[PDB]
Amino acid sequence: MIAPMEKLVLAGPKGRAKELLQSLQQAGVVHLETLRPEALSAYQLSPEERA
Amino acid sequence: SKLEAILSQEVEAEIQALLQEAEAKAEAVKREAEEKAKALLQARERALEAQYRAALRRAESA
Repeated sequence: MIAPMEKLVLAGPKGRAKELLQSLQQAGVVHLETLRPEALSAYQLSPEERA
Repeated sequence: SKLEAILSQEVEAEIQALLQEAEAKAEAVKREAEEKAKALLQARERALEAQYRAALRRAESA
């Protein structure tokens, strides 16, 4: 059958978001979504992080 | 929100630490200007004392 596939939205500060990204990568049970448009930034992290 | 108030408080705390450091530097600059003004006033007072001494010496010589 088709599953429910509930949507989840999370927010907070930046370093806690990096830790929660490590968490949700360890707990990889949620597919991602952009949702960039309404009053948000792009989260271009760092060129040092890019390096 | 809770994270909203935490982020606003963190930005205000960073601005307050920067303002306190800049105000400490400005008060140090004011103290240094007061010390330089005190040294200049001491130099002018020693010059006035030497001028009065030389004037009294010239008057006694005449």
